[PDB]
Amino acid sequence: QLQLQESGPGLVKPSETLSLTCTVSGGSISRSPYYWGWIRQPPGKGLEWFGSVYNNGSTYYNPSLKSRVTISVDTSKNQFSLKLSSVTAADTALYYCARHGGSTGMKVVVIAPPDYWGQGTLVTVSSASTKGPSVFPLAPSSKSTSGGTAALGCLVKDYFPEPVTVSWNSGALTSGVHTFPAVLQSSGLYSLSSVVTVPSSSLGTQTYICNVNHKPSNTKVDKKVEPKSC
Amino acid sequence: QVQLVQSGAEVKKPGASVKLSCTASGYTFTNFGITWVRQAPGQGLEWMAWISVYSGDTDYAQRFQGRVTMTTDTSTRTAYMEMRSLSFDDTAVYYCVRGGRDSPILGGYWGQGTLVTVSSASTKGPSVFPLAPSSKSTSGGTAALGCLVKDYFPEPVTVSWNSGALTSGVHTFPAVLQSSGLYSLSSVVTVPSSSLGTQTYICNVNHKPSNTKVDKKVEPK
Amino acid sequence: DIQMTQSPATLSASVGDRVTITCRASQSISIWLAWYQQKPGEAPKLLIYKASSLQSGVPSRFSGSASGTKFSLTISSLQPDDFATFYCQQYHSYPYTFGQGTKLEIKRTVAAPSVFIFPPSDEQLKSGTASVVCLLNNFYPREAKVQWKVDNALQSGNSQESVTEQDSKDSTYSLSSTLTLSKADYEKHKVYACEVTHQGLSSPVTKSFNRGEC
Amino acid sequence: EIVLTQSPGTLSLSPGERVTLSCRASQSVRSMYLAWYQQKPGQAPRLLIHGASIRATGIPDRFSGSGSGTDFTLTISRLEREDFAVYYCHQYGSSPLTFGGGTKVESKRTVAAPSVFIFPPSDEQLKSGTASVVCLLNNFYPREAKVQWKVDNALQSGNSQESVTEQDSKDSTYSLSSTLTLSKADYEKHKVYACEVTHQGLSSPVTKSFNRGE
Amino acid sequence: KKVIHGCNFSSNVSSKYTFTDSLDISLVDDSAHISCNVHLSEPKYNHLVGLNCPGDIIPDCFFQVYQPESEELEPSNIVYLDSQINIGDIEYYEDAEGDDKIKLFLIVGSVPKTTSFTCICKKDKKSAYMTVTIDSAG
Ligand SMILES: *[C@@H]1O[C@H](CO)[C@@H](O)[C@H](O)[C@H]1NC(C)=O
Repeated sequence: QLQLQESGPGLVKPSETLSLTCTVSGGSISRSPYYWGWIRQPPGKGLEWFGSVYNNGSTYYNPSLKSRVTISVDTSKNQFSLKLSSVTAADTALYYCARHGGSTGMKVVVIAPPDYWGQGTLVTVSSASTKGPSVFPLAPSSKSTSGGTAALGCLVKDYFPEPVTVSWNSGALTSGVHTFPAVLQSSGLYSLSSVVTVPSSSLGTQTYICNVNHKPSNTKVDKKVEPKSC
Repeated sequence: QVQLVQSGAEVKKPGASVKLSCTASGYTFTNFGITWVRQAPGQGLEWMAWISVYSGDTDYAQRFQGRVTMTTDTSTRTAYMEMRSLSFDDTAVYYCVRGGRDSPILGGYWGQGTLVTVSSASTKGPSVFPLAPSSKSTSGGTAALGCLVKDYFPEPVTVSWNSGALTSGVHTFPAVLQSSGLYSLSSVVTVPSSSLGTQTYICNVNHKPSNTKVDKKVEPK
Repeated sequence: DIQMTQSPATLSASVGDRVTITCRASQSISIWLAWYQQKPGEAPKLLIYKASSLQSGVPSRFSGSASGTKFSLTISSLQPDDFATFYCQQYHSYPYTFGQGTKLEIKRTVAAPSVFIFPPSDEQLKSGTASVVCLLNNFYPREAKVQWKVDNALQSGNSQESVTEQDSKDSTYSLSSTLTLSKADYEKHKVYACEVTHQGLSSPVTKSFNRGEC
Repeated sequence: EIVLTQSPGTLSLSPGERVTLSCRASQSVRSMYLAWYQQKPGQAPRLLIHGASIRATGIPDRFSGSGSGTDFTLTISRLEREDFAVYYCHQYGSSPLTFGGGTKVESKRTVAAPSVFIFPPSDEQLKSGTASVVCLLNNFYPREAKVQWKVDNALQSGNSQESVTEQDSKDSTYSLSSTLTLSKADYEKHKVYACEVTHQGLSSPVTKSFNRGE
Repeated sequence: KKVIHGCNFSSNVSSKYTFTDSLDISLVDDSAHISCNVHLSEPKYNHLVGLNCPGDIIPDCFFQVYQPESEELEPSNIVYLDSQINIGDIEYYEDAEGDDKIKLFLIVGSVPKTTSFTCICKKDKKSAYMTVTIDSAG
């Protein structure tokens, strides 16, 4: 029941320092012989290891990062942290914290692959400002119906930076949901839609609500989608 | 990549000697031993001998003591096993395996094996006799026919049917060794009884050791 | 650094196929090679460690093998929920290094899209903007053409498309096309038509509506 | 000498089933110095396990070894078709090095009686002075089969040889060829040449016969 | 307590021995492996070298050990410790405290050539490698 949970802002300006924290629960860092590391994944590309820290505070860095990475550990909070200095647009990426082993050549060391991962946090490097989304319904109608099936959804428009999360009925409705990749509009603001197909017969009896969260803006919107009788 | 490559197949007369070689790569030859295992046709694995390339110590299974000897050439990373006074029960595949440096052990680094065949026979091409489909080789709606590949030496022969166009239902059997020292093999195929008067069937027998190629037509009755 | 050469970059296969992904290291990593499966929107998940040991709970159709420096990941019979990007990683020494990734594509039968259209909401019109959404649901293959006509005038430069990753159950795609106009432009036209071409349709289809009728 | 006994000699199962092979030593093997090997026809043995329980490099997870003292076990949790082979145990704790006699792991199917065909000698062979009579047992299971030659209802002995194919990869059956070799003079002396076959698929021993010249 | 220059992979400290290097193998998961490395460097030795393993010991240490190699350790890597250190007077000792198995040897005097060797502690699905390097004078 070890769990890793990243935290930290989603937006950083170029030349600034990116800061993230990983909170460990279900076990103690100070009692562990493992190492606590960071791995990143720029959008649409592979995985790169940034570095790790032991519970003593000893650190180990990827030399290809040219000393831009600093890692710290706080055993009294069961946390460890990442600082990446002077970021550029190339540092926009998904950042993971993970538990893993050390390096062959160390005297007494656990050799292990990253097994427990955080969920990943997206950090966007840009000079643009945060903007919360507008949530609009995609109401079901005869023009979104086929057989005993009706499609509905929500349009999540004009937000920055990524990401937003969309659930339906607070997670109770998951089957048939399609939450599309966001598209960068001409305005520099993102837009996406999340749709779901449900039984047509349920449209008068079951309420359908999209739950939209944009953490960079601290916005939470619940939009009930009203069916149309036409 | 640890690798042991053994010398090619050998045919030897009874009473003669054979020298088998095993060439190593991908590791320090002089830090390990070489272990020899033999497998007689259709039988299990039998430990035979061991040599330490590091020290020159050896060990032999009691059955092969004095008759079998070993030596190496370290500049070519080759280990040798010499067998004297070969008899007919020395016919077997002989494997070299990377061994322990200090005592007889083997592991998972095997050579591909060297077959030694002890025989008083000499190279001879086969005679190909038909196994003609008759009423005594029908089982309902299908018929069996084949070719008897008799009295050849050494192995192998290859058999195809209609120059490779007929593959389904073909069984080419392992050869058996007659008391004469020559091999004989059967290759059969099951085909529809409907096709006997209409379809032609030819076995293509190739004995490359004697450069014998025989195409034999097998007709009914 | 130890470099990991993973092959192939993309892999296309049908359900029930045997697939093999290889990874070669630039020097000895012993057997400290891990295989990860990354499904969409998820962190990479550890499948195999020490080159050949399965992580607890991994299906038996997954297996790994080695050959000194050449490592293999084999799925003995592909299933639809195997869709993911697979990564190898050496954990022998720092810095950790990953393979380039293998993106696994599932081939399946043709499936026509369900085509639905959504007029802009009244709330969006109040803010001064009109977005029209065309939905293509659960089709295969990915290639699909979606055009917009407004009062029979073909549109250009005012629509954007987005497509989902292959579904983990039926391996289909879905697509959404959004036509965006100002409120003023929207209210000057009547017919809003989404034009859809797909291999699964016997003829290109129109899904349309008249502004304000519903 | 440490004698290793593997029982049984043959195990039969289908893909997906669990395999358990046994190796019993005449005395305890020192320090679990026991190895398991796999061998397929025409190939060198392949190391699967050493130290009783250490999986060799590049061997898939589904193979595991266990045991100590005089009793050791090789387990295949879910057998795959490529696993049908002969398996040898091996001890290297005491000299001389020894091997078990082997266990054949074989594909199981429903019992199939052999199709029995008999071929009299050819006219071309008889001109040479020898007569070979061939009897074919085709596509049967299991492999255990007995062939008896009867010349004029006189059981023959010492003048026939047989050979068996490896198990067919498609239908898991075997076939057997048995040649009876006589002088030509001895062949003309007699009339009825019979091949008597006993097999589990046959309720009664079956005889296929011909009359010389008919 | 006797001082053992070596690796203690068990959860309990011995009432008889203290080990220089320790990693509780019960603290790591099945996907983990332990590497424990000991380096002796003296002109002449008078040292106890050994291992405390809560599982199986591979190979028959310290009568036999593995000679290290850039390949995966295999049966043909087994050597006699006598031959590996190349001194004739090695005393071997074994002990047991619960399911912990203790194997030791004593090395006295100088070593003609710097050498290393490995012994394995396998606990169920987890493995821990102990590698000792012993220097010659200089
Ligand atoms: C913890 O830090 C110390 C330095 O104070 C270092 O010598 C030691 O190796 C570290 N522990 C590890 C890497 O396990």
